[PDB]
Amino acid sequence: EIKELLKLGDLPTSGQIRLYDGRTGEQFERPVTVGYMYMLKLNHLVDDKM
Amino acid sequence: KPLVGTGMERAVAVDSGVTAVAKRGGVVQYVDASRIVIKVNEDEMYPGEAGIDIYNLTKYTRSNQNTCINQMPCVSLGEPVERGDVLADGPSTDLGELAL
Amino acid sequence: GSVTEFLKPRLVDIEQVSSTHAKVTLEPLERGFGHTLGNALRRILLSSMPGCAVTEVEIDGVLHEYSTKEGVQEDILEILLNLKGLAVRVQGKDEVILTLNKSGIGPVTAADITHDGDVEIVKPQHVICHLTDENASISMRIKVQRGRGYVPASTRIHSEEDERPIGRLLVDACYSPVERIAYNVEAARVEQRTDLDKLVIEMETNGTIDPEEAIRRAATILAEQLEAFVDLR
Amino acid sequence: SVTEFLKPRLVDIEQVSSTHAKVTLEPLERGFGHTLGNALRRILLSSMPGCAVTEVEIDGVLHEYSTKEGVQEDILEILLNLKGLAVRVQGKDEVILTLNKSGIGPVTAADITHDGDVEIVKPQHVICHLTDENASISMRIKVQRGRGYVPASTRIHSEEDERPIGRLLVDACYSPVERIAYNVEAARVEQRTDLDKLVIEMETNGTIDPEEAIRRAATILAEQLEAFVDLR
Amino acid sequence: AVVWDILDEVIREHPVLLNRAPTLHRLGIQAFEPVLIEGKAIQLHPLVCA
Amino acid sequence: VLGLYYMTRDCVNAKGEGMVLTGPKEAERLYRSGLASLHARVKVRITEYE
Repeated sequence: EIKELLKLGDLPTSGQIRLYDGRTGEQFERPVTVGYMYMLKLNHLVDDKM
Repeated sequence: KPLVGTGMERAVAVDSGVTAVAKRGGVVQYVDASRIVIKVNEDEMYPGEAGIDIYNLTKYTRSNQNTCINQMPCVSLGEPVERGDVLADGPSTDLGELAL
Repeated sequence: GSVTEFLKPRLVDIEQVSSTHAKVTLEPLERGFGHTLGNALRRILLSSMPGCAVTEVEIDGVLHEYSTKEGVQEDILEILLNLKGLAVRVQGKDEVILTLNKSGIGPVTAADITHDGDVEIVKPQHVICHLTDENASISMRIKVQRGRGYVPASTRIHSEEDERPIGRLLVDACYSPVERIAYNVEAARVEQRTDLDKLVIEMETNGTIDPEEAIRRAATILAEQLEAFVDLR
Repeated sequence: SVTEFLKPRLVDIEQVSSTHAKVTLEPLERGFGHTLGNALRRILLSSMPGCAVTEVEIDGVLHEYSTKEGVQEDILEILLNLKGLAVRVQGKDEVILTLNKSGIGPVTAADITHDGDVEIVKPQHVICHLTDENASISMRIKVQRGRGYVPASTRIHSEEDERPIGRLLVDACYSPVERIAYNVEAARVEQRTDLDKLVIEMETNGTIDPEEAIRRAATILAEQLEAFVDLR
Repeated sequence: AVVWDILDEVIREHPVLLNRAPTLHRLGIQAFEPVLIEGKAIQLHPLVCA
Repeated sequence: VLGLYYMTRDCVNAKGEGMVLTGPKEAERLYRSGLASLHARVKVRITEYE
């Protein structure tokens, strides 16, 4: 179902996209996994630790 | 709202105390970043009552961990509201959905 | 033959998909130059395009951002965050002051700010807040200045200008007008040559900056750096 | 002001040799370090023009898998030596030279049939090593001017059957640059921490000094860019 | 500003000791020349961290 | 270790495979131009000391 849903979005079925390094302006040699992640802040702010 | 969920976020959002929930279905008479004024529906109002409910939203209190606790309205004027609906999005809450 | 000869690229065409989305075209290019110049232009454009942003906001009836103005659907912090995304085009001034007043119920958008001849709004439909009462009214005064980069609040308050009035609110700025730059290289047919290639630049911005003008400014700064390099003894 | 950017100063260069150089410059605005480093690296490695050995023919040799006695090295080794041959030609876009000698010892660049318009930077370089005097080396080598680098396989084709028997193909390392290593580092000036110090390691054949190569590349890039320059 | 200049001058060659709890073996504490860096976290070389 | 193992492997068929280079300088130049993969099986004249 994930494969089908990706296929609906006109995105590669393999789930790996080509990428270009910004600093080099060069394409990578391997398709890379690019997606979306839900990130959280963990209350351990360094400014209160150091 | 997180893109990928589990379906229980609605339940935990409802059963938390942060989110204001409409005790009686009705129509919102008035909105404000401080309070919400709901005009309860006639069939739903308790008989012999003013028929207007007021909800006060706590604004920038202090958590037990020194975190801000701000609740924001999530509706506009005149929107119909049913019984048990979510009105004030509390911290980490989005349209009655948990969002950390 | 002509081993030292390199054709000079030109802005062969410019197309305007949208006030936000545009595409420019460079031709001709020597082989390999395409990727190099594309990467360079992308980096420079993302880096150092001047833009006018919002710096200071003063609102009557309030003292600090964590307070509520009566009859306003949104709170002050949300208003500031909305104001962050506003894009204002200035023409001849480094600073400008904008006074916006509104009264009565209604969604107050960017279309309502009292304009000045040297400033304008690219997206007047950019909503700001919502009054929800006829007697309730909101009057605000904003300062828009010209800068480059992305200045956090603490850096600018490090100027330590004495006696800042309490009823003054500071919001950090991101002067960069552009939002996404991509480039592509396509083999073309020019001068009956095969080595030549054509560069296509797609760029989406807030629209406050002309595409060609941005290209010229970036080329100018890059050329300045290169000339500084040439000066090496 | 907004219009101004922190242009660097040519703070130092140290020539590790007549061919090795370390050019360090600073300070630089953010992101400029890698941008300039990548641009200069690509330009030097794929666009600097020059002249180099391209095609080789030998009387006693028909192919790379062929053999010629009197020399311990086979075809491939001497081809590599020819690849490692500094050369500069003035005016002429192409010229053919002849190598011929008989005797035991290192056949160096001095034995090449000299041409006034053609100069070999390092005659001490060893082309071959003849193991006997009764045998002799005789061959012809053509040098043309080109840009950057190109492998033989690029020129290897069936359309090029016009190349006669015993004609060998050599990769054309036109670019005088041997090695280029750009590097970025942090630096602080007047409490501005995000200032970039750029360090270039350059290694070149004796055709030109590294600094001249850098200036050549910079001039080429600027001239190519000059179309969009709106001022003086 | 002179404060920062003096701080730069003082620490040019002055080892400091870095330690992590628990100190299992003798490599748990090591000396390092410090380089002043803006921020609030200690930067480390990867090999020493491993 | 990941990068080193990646760089030390070899493929049967790679870009610019089968060429013969002078020295490591030429190897770096050839790869940076992208004219050949890291995995090409090639002959190189290498020097060493003992």
